[PDB]
Amino acid sequence: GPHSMRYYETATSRRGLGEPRYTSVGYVDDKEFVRFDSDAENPRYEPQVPWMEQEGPEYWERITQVAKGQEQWFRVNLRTLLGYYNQSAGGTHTLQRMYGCDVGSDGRLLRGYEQFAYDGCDYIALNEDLRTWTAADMAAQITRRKWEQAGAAEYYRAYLEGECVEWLHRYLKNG
Amino acid sequence: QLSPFPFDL
Amino acid sequence: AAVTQSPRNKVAVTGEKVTLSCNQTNNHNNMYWYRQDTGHELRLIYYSYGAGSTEKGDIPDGYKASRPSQENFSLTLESATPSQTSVYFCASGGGGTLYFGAGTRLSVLS
Amino acid sequence: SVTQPDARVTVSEGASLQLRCKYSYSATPYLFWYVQYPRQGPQLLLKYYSGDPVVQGVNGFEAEFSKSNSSFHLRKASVHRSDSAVYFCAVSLERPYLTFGSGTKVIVL
Repeated sequence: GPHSMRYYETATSRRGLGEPRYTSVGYVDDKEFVRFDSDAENPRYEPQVPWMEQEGPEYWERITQVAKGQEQWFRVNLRTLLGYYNQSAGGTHTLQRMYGCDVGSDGRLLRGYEQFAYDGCDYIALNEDLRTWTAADMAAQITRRKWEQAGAAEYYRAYLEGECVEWLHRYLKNG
Repeated sequence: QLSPFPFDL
Repeated sequence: AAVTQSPRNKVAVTGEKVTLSCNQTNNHNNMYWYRQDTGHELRLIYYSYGAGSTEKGDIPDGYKASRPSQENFSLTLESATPSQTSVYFCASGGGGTLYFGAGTRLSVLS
Repeated sequence: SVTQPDARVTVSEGASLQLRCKYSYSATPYLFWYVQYPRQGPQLLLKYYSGDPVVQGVNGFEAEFSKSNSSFHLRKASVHRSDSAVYFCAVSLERPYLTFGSGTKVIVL
Protein backbone atom coordinates (compact mmCIF):
# COMPACT_ATOMS: atom_id res chain seq x y z
CA GLY A 1 0.00 0.00 0.00
CA PRO A 2 1.33 3.45 -1.19
CA HIS A 3 1.08 6.35 1.34
CA SER A 4 1.53 10.10 0.91
CA MET A 5 2.15 13.50 2.50
CA ARG A 6 0.90 16.98 1.61
CA TYR A 7 1.20 20.55 2.92
CA TYR A 8 -1.05 23.48 2.00
CA GLU A 9 0.30 26.97 2.58
CA THR A 10 -2.38 29.64 2.04
CA ALA A 11 -2.06 33.43 2.28
CA THR A 12 -4.67 36.21 2.15
CA SER A 13 -3.70 39.87 1.91
CA ARG A 14 -6.35 42.52 2.42
CA ARG A 15 -7.34 46.05 3.41
CA GLY A 16 -6.10 47.38 6.74
CA LEU A 17 -4.45 44.31 8.27
CA GLY A 18 -1.19 44.54 6.28
CA GLU A 19 0.31 41.18 7.18
CA PRO A 20 -1.48 38.40 5.23
CA ARG A 21 -3.51 35.64 6.88
CA TYR A 22 -1.07 32.69 6.91
CA THR A 23 -2.50 29.16 7.12
CA SER A 24 -0.06 26.29 6.90
CA VAL A 25 -1.79 22.91 7.16
CA GLY A 26 -0.27 19.46 6.49
CA TYR A 27 -1.81 16.03 5.91
CA VAL A 28 -0.21 12.56 6.17
CA ASP A 29 -2.03 10.01 4.03
CA ASP A 30 -5.29 12.01 4.25
CA LYS A 31 -5.43 12.98 7.84
CA GLU A 32 -4.57 16.43 9.30
CA PHE A 33 -1.52 16.24 11.53
CA VAL A 34 -0.21 19.83 11.81
CA ARG A 35 -1.51 23.39 11.71
CA PHE A 36 -0.20 26.95 11.84
CA ASP A 37 -2.61 29.95 12.01
CA SER A 38 -1.02 33.40 11.77
CA ASP A 39 -4.17 34.52 13.54
CA ALA A 40 -3.37 32.58 16.67
CA GLU A 41 -2.38 34.61 19.75
CA ASN A 42 1.03 32.95 19.44
CA PRO A 43 1.85 31.55 15.96
CA ARG A 44 3.48 28.09 15.99
CA TYR A 45 3.16 24.62 14.42
CA GLU A 46 1.07 22.38 16.66
CA PRO A 47 0.15 18.67 16.47
CA GLN A 48 -3.37 17.79 15.42
CA VAL A 49 -2.95 14.20 16.43
CA PRO A 50 -1.65 12.26 19.43
CA TRP A 51 1.21 10.37 17.68
CA MET A 52 2.72 13.77 16.87
CA GLU A 53 3.27 14.32 20.59
CA GLN A 54 6.43 12.24 20.54
CA GLU A 55 8.55 15.00 18.99
CA GLY A 56 11.22 16.94 20.86
CA PRO A 57 10.58 20.71 21.23
CA GLU A 58 13.56 20.98 18.89
CA TYR A 59 11.30 19.75 16.08
CA TRP A 60 8.46 22.15 16.76
CA GLU A 61 11.11 24.83 17.13
CA ARG A 62 12.73 25.25 13.71
CA ILE A 63 9.67 23.83 12.04
CA THR A 64 7.92 27.02 13.23
CA GLN A 65 10.64 29.32 12.02
CA VAL A 66 10.19 27.87 8.55
CA ALA A 67 6.60 29.01 8.81
CA LYS A 68 7.55 32.37 10.22
CA GLY A 69 9.72 32.42 7.11
CA GLN A 70 7.07 31.45 4.60
CA GLU A 71 4.90 34.23 6.00
CA GLN A 72 7.49 36.70 4.76
CA TRP A 73 7.65 34.91 1.42
CA PHE A 74 3.92 35.19 0.88
CA ARG A 75 3.70 38.81 2.02
CA VAL A 76 6.54 39.52 -0.41
CA ASN A 77 5.37 37.53 -3.41
CA LEU A 78 1.69 38.33 -2.96
CA ARG A 79 3.01 41.81 -3.77
CA THR A 80 4.96 41.11 -6.95
CA LEU A 81 1.99 39.01 -8.23
CA LEU A 82 -0.33 41.92 -7.60
CA GLY A 83 2.14 43.54 -9.95
CA TYR A 84 2.45 40.89 -12.64
CA TYR A 85 -1.30 41.31 -13.06
CA ASN A 86 -1.61 45.09 -12.62
CA GLN A 87 -4.18 45.19 -9.81
CA SER A 88 -5.02 47.71 -7.10
CA ALA A 89 -3.03 47.87 -3.89
CA GLY A 90 -6.25 47.88 -1.87
CA GLY A 91 -7.83 44.82 -3.42
CA THR A 92 -7.65 41.59 -1.42
CA HIS A 93 -5.97 38.51 -2.98
CA THR A 94 -4.86 34.94 -2.14
CA LEU A 95 -1.60 33.14 -2.95
CA GLN A 96 -1.47 29.46 -2.29
CA ARG A 97 1.20 26.75 -2.45
CA MET A 98 1.08 22.99 -2.10
CA TYR A 99 3.79 20.37 -2.08
CA GLY A 100 4.62 16.96 -0.74
CA CYS A 101 5.78 13.45 -1.54
CA ASP A 102 3.87 10.29 -2.47
CA VAL A 103 5.96 7.24 -1.64
CA GLY A 104 5.40 4.01 -3.50
CA SER A 105 4.69 0.71 -1.83
CA ASP A 106 8.42 -0.11 -1.56
CA GLY A 107 9.05 3.25 0.10
CA ARG A 108 10.84 5.13 -2.68
CA LEU A 109 9.19 8.32 -3.98
CA LEU A 110 6.40 7.68 -6.48
CA ARG A 111 5.41 11.27 -7.14
CA GLY A 112 6.63 14.67 -6.05
CA TYR A 113 4.56 17.90 -5.74
CA GLU A 114 5.13 21.61 -5.94
CA GLN A 115 2.54 24.03 -7.24
CA PHE A 116 1.20 27.54 -6.66
CA ALA A 117 -2.19 29.14 -7.37
CA TYR A 118 -3.07 32.81 -7.24
CA ASP A 119 -6.71 33.59 -6.40
CA GLY A 120 -8.22 30.13 -7.05
CA CYS A 121 -6.74 29.99 -10.53
CA ASP A 122 -3.73 27.74 -11.11
CA TYR A 123 -0.42 29.45 -11.70
CA ILE A 124 2.74 27.34 -11.85
CA ALA A 125 3.33 23.65 -11.03
CA LEU A 126 6.16 21.16 -11.27
CA ASN A 127 5.41 18.25 -13.63
CA GLU A 128 5.47 14.63 -12.59
CA ASP A 129 8.94 14.42 -14.10
CA LEU A 130 10.28 16.82 -11.48
CA ARG A 131 12.20 18.56 -14.26
CA THR A 132 9.80 20.70 -16.26
CA TRP A 133 7.14 23.26 -15.26
CA THR A 134 3.73 24.31 -16.58
CA ALA A 135 2.63 27.93 -16.73
CA ALA A 136 -0.97 29.10 -16.62
CA ASP A 137 -0.78 32.51 -18.33
CA MET A 138 1.65 35.35 -19.07
CA ALA A 139 2.82 36.00 -15.50
CA ALA A 140 2.99 32.29 -14.66
CA GLN A 141 5.10 32.10 -17.80
CA ILE A 142 7.54 34.72 -16.46
CA THR A 143 8.15 33.03 -13.10
CA ARG A 144 8.63 29.83 -15.06
CA ARG A 145 11.31 31.24 -17.37
CA LYS A 146 13.50 32.38 -14.52
CA TRP A 147 12.71 29.30 -12.42
CA GLU A 148 13.76 27.27 -15.42
CA GLN A 149 17.11 29.07 -15.74
CA ALA A 150 17.74 29.08 -11.98
CA GLY A 151 17.12 25.34 -12.02
CA ALA A 152 14.11 25.53 -9.76
CA ALA A 153 13.16 21.92 -10.41
CA GLU A 154 16.49 20.55 -9.14
CA TYR A 155 16.06 22.65 -6.00
CA TYR A 156 12.68 21.24 -4.99
CA ARG A 157 13.86 17.94 -6.41
CA ALA A 158 16.37 17.75 -3.55
CA TYR A 159 13.51 17.75 -1.08
CA LEU A 160 10.66 15.90 -2.80
CA GLU A 161 13.15 13.16 -3.68
CA GLY A 162 14.87 12.32 -0.41
CA GLU A 163 14.32 14.70 2.50
CA CYS A 164 10.47 14.81 2.35
CA VAL A 165 10.09 11.01 1.87
CA GLU A 166 12.68 10.12 4.50
CA TRP A 167 10.35 12.04 6.81
CA LEU A 168 7.01 10.67 5.64
CA HIS A 169 8.55 7.40 6.74
CA ARG A 170 9.66 9.12 9.98
CA TYR A 171 5.97 9.95 10.52
CA LEU A 172 4.38 6.69 9.44
CA LYS A 173 6.53 4.96 12.09
CA ASN A 174 4.80 6.94 14.87
CA GLY A 175 1.50 5.32 14.00
CA GLN B 1 10.07 17.68 7.65
CA LEU B 2 9.51 20.91 5.71
CA SER B 3 10.41 21.92 2.13
CA PRO B 4 13.06 24.63 1.90
CA PHE B 5 12.35 28.26 1.06
CA PRO B 6 10.87 28.78 -2.45
CA PHE B 7 12.35 30.66 -5.44
CA ASP B 8 11.17 34.23 -5.98
CA LEU B 9 8.13 34.71 -8.16
CA ALA C 1 26.91 41.04 -10.36
CA ALA C 2 24.73 44.20 -10.54
CA VAL C 3 24.80 44.73 -6.78
CA THR C 4 26.64 47.89 -5.78
CA GLN C 5 27.81 49.09 -2.34
CA SER C 6 28.79 52.60 -1.28
CA PRO C 7 31.20 53.90 -0.20
CA ARG C 8 33.85 51.54 -1.52
CA ASN C 9 35.77 52.41 1.68
CA LYS C 10 34.67 54.03 4.94
CA VAL C 11 36.49 55.33 8.02
CA ALA C 12 34.62 54.98 11.28
CA VAL C 13 35.62 56.47 14.61
CA THR C 14 34.97 54.62 17.87
CA GLY C 15 31.44 55.25 19.13
CA GLU C 16 30.29 56.79 15.82
CA LYS C 17 27.23 55.35 14.12
CA VAL C 18 27.97 54.25 10.55
CA THR C 19 25.34 53.09 8.05
CA LEU C 20 26.56 51.05 5.06
CA SER C 21 24.21 51.20 2.07
CA CYS C 22 23.38 48.70 -0.69
CA ASN C 23 21.75 48.74 -4.12
CA GLN C 24 20.82 45.91 -6.45
CA THR C 25 19.30 45.63 -9.93
CA ASN C 26 18.80 41.85 -9.91
CA ASN C 27 15.18 42.46 -8.91
CA HIS C 28 15.92 39.93 -6.18
CA ASN C 29 13.76 39.63 -3.08
CA ASN C 30 16.30 38.21 -0.65
CA MET C 31 19.20 40.46 0.27
CA TYR C 32 21.97 39.88 2.83
CA TRP C 33 24.87 41.44 4.78
CA TYR C 34 27.99 39.35 5.40
CA ARG C 35 31.20 40.54 7.07
CA GLN C 36 34.64 39.23 6.13
CA ASP C 37 37.29 40.01 8.68
CA THR C 38 40.70 38.93 7.55
CA GLY C 39 39.90 37.60 4.06
CA HIS C 40 38.47 34.41 5.64
CA GLU C 41 34.97 33.14 6.17
CA LEU C 42 32.17 35.67 5.63
CA ARG C 43 29.47 35.53 8.27
CA LEU C 44 25.86 36.65 7.98
CA ILE C 45 24.91 39.62 10.14
CA TYR C 46 21.52 40.71 8.83
CA TYR C 47 19.25 39.97 5.85
CA SER C 48 15.75 40.66 4.50
CA TYR C 49 13.22 38.33 2.80
CA GLY C 50 11.66 41.35 1.11
CA ALA C 51 11.07 45.11 1.32
CA GLY C 52 10.10 45.63 4.97
CA SER C 53 11.68 42.47 6.42
CA THR C 54 14.63 42.33 8.82
CA GLU C 55 16.08 39.07 10.03
CA LYS C 56 19.02 38.75 12.39
CA GLY C 57 21.87 36.63 11.05
CA ASP C 58 24.47 34.80 13.11
CA ILE C 59 26.00 37.97 14.58
CA PRO C 60 23.64 40.95 14.57
CA ASP C 61 24.83 42.24 17.95
CA GLY C 62 25.65 45.94 17.67
CA TYR C 63 23.95 46.01 14.27
CA LYS C 64 20.65 47.39 12.93
CA ALA C 65 19.20 46.98 9.43
CA SER C 66 16.61 48.43 7.08
CA ARG C 67 14.92 47.27 3.90
CA PRO C 68 12.96 50.34 2.76
CA SER C 69 12.78 49.07 -0.81
CA GLN C 70 13.28 46.25 -3.27
CA GLU C 71 16.95 47.07 -3.92
CA ASN C 72 18.04 49.29 -1.03
CA PHE C 73 19.31 47.45 1.98
CA SER C 74 21.10 49.43 4.72
CA LEU C 75 23.31 47.94 7.43
CA THR C 76 23.90 50.16 10.46
CA LEU C 77 26.63 50.08 13.07
CA GLU C 78 25.11 51.25 16.33
CA SER C 79 28.46 52.31 17.79
CA ALA C 80 31.70 51.55 15.95
CA THR C 81 34.38 49.65 17.86
CA PRO C 82 37.73 48.20 16.78
CA SER C 83 36.51 44.58 16.70
CA GLN C 84 33.69 45.64 14.39
CA THR C 85 36.05 46.49 11.56
CA SER C 86 36.26 44.37 8.40
CA VAL C 87 35.10 44.13 4.78
CA TYR C 88 31.33 43.99 4.57
CA PHE C 89 29.56 42.26 1.67
CA CYS C 90 25.98 42.85 0.52
CA ALA C 91 24.39 40.03 -1.50
CA SER C 92 21.02 39.49 -3.24
CA GLY C 93 19.41 36.31 -4.54
CA GLY C 94 16.21 34.70 -5.73
CA GLY C 95 16.73 31.76 -3.39
CA GLY C 96 19.40 29.17 -4.05
CA THR C 97 22.13 31.36 -5.48
CA LEU C 98 23.58 34.57 -3.98
CA TYR C 99 25.08 37.50 -5.87
CA PHE C 100 27.63 39.45 -3.74
CA GLY C 101 28.73 43.03 -4.28
CA ALA C 102 32.16 44.67 -4.34
CA GLY C 103 32.06 44.95 -0.57
CA THR C 104 33.10 47.83 1.67
CA ARG C 105 36.47 47.86 3.37
CA LEU C 106 35.35 49.69 6.57
CA SER C 107 38.06 50.59 9.08
CA VAL C 108 37.64 51.73 12.71
CA LEU C 109 39.77 54.50 14.28
CA SER C 110 40.35 55.35 18.00
CA SER D 1 28.67 23.04 9.59
CA VAL D 2 30.95 22.93 6.52
CA THR D 3 34.69 22.44 7.07
CA GLN D 4 37.54 22.88 4.57
CA PRO D 5 40.55 21.01 6.03
CA ASP D 6 43.32 22.86 4.25
CA ALA D 7 43.53 26.63 4.55
CA ARG D 8 46.70 27.03 2.50
CA VAL D 9 47.07 24.91 -0.64
CA THR D 10 49.62 25.51 -3.40
CA VAL D 11 50.36 23.68 -6.67
CA SER D 12 52.67 24.39 -9.59
CA GLU D 13 51.35 25.99 -12.72
CA GLY D 14 49.69 23.31 -14.84
CA ALA D 15 49.40 20.65 -12.18
CA SER D 16 46.03 19.40 -11.09
CA LEU D 17 44.20 20.83 -8.08
CA GLN D 18 41.59 19.52 -5.65
CA LEU D 19 40.04 21.30 -2.66
CA ARG D 20 38.20 19.12 -0.14
CA CYS D 21 35.08 19.94 1.84
CA LYS D 22 32.91 18.12 4.39
CA TYR D 23 29.41 18.97 5.59
CA SER D 24 27.82 17.70 8.79
CA TYR D 25 24.08 17.76 8.19
CA SER D 26 21.11 15.61 9.13
CA ALA D 27 20.41 15.26 5.43
CA THR D 28 20.93 16.28 1.80
CA PRO D 29 21.74 20.06 1.72
CA TYR D 30 22.57 22.43 -1.10
CA LEU D 31 26.28 22.77 -1.84
CA PHE D 32 28.13 25.58 -3.62
CA TRP D 33 31.72 26.60 -4.35
CA TYR D 34 32.47 30.33 -4.42
CA VAL D 35 35.83 31.71 -5.47
CA GLN D 36 37.07 35.06 -4.21
CA TYR D 37 39.61 37.07 -6.16
CA PRO D 38 41.57 39.51 -3.93
CA ARG D 39 39.88 42.88 -3.37
CA GLN D 40 36.56 41.49 -4.69
CA GLY D 41 33.42 39.69 -3.68
CA PRO D 42 32.98 35.89 -3.89
CA GLN D 43 31.91 34.49 -7.23
CA LEU D 44 29.65 31.48 -7.82
CA LEU D 45 31.99 28.83 -9.31
CA LEU D 46 29.60 25.85 -9.44
CA LYS D 47 26.59 24.45 -7.58
CA TYR D 48 24.78 21.21 -6.80
CA TYR D 49 21.07 21.05 -5.94
CA SER D 50 20.01 17.52 -7.05
CA GLY D 51 21.02 15.04 -9.74
CA ASP D 52 24.45 14.19 -11.14
CA PRO D 53 26.81 14.12 -8.12
CA VAL D 54 29.25 15.57 -10.65
CA VAL D 55 28.71 19.24 -11.42
CA GLN D 56 30.40 21.44 -14.03
CA GLY D 57 31.57 24.99 -13.48
CA VAL D 58 32.96 28.07 -15.15
CA ASN D 59 36.64 27.75 -16.11
CA GLY D 60 37.13 23.95 -16.20
CA PHE D 61 36.02 23.54 -12.62
CA GLU D 62 34.04 20.59 -11.42
CA ALA D 63 33.04 19.11 -8.11
CA GLU D 64 31.73 15.75 -6.97
CA PHE D 65 29.04 15.18 -4.37
CA SER D 66 29.02 12.16 -2.05
CA LYS D 67 26.34 11.44 0.54
CA SER D 68 28.42 8.39 1.58
CA ASN D 69 31.56 10.31 2.56
CA SER D 70 29.48 13.50 2.98
CA SER D 71 31.80 15.64 0.94
CA PHE D 72 31.74 18.07 -1.98
CA HIS D 73 35.37 18.09 -3.14
CA LEU D 74 36.39 20.58 -5.84
CA ARG D 75 38.89 20.01 -8.66
CA LYS D 76 40.45 21.60 -11.72
CA ALA D 77 42.33 19.65 -14.38
CA SER D 78 45.10 22.19 -15.16
CA VAL D 79 45.45 25.26 -12.93
CA HIS D 80 46.97 28.28 -14.70
CA ARG D 81 48.47 31.34 -13.00
CA SER D 82 45.17 33.22 -12.88
CA ASP D 83 43.49 30.58 -10.73
CA SER D 84 45.29 31.75 -7.55
CA ALA D 85 42.77 33.01 -5.00
CA VAL D 86 40.69 31.89 -2.04
CA TYR D 87 38.04 29.21 -2.48
CA PHE D 88 35.02 28.88 -0.19
CA CYS D 89 32.66 25.96 0.36
CA ALA D 90 29.13 26.96 1.30
CA VAL D 91 26.04 25.03 2.22
CA SER D 92 22.38 26.04 2.81
CA LEU D 93 19.51 24.03 4.35
CA GLU D 94 18.05 27.10 6.03
CA ARG D 95 16.26 29.99 4.29
CA PRO D 96 18.59 31.10 1.43
CA TYR D 97 21.49 31.30 3.85
CA LEU D 98 24.97 30.38 2.81
CA THR D 99 27.21 29.37 5.59
CA PHE D 100 30.76 29.34 4.20
CA GLY D 101 33.85 27.53 5.34
CA SER D 102 37.26 28.75 6.49
CA GLY D 103 38.16 28.68 2.79
CA THR D 104 41.46 27.92 1.10
CA LYS D 105 44.15 30.22 -0.38
CA VAL D 106 45.16 28.49 -3.55
CA ILE D 107 48.54 29.54 -4.96
CA VAL D 108 50.31 28.72 -8.27
CA LEU D 109 54.03 29.01 -9.38
